[PDB]
Amino acid sequence: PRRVLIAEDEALIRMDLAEMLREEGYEIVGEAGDGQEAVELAELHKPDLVIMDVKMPRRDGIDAASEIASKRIAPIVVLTAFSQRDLVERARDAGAMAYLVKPFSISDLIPAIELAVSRFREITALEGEVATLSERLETRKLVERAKGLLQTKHGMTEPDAFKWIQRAAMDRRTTMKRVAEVVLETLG
Repeated sequence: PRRVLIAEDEALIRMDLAEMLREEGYEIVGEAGDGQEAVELAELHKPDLVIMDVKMPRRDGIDAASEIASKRIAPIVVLTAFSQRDLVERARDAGAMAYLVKPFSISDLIPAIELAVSRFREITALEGEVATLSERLETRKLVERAKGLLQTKHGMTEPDAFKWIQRAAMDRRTTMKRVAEVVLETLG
């Protein structure tokens, strides 16, 4: 991604987030102060990346994030106090998102973007490569299990684990499903 929508009601966090992003080569293409505007802007203008607070006026960050996630249009990072992180973990049934605990610096933000992007690539790949929804729902579960095994048994980060699956499937000229099934067979 390069083009970012930010949604944050606290002016200082918003300004600091914007500056962080600019310094690391992003362009800020939209700024919202509430969840309703965040949804409207994202759906109208299709940014590359959305970063939104979990708590926001009008439409809560989580509800907005779920809606945007459901449309499969962009990776989403949801900013949260440590104690509120479970709100995001619950919401991932809707699609690809990652939380980022506040307060945060760029060294925290960059890995959170990497994670949100990886998850978005996974949902995008599942939507495209798996024919039917009933298959897709179970293929998502399978790929998540295979990722887990690569993380725990081979020490990979979550994004590197999914990248491994995609690169294996591409190079071996097969599917994510088959690669994931073989990971389960081997490491499970």
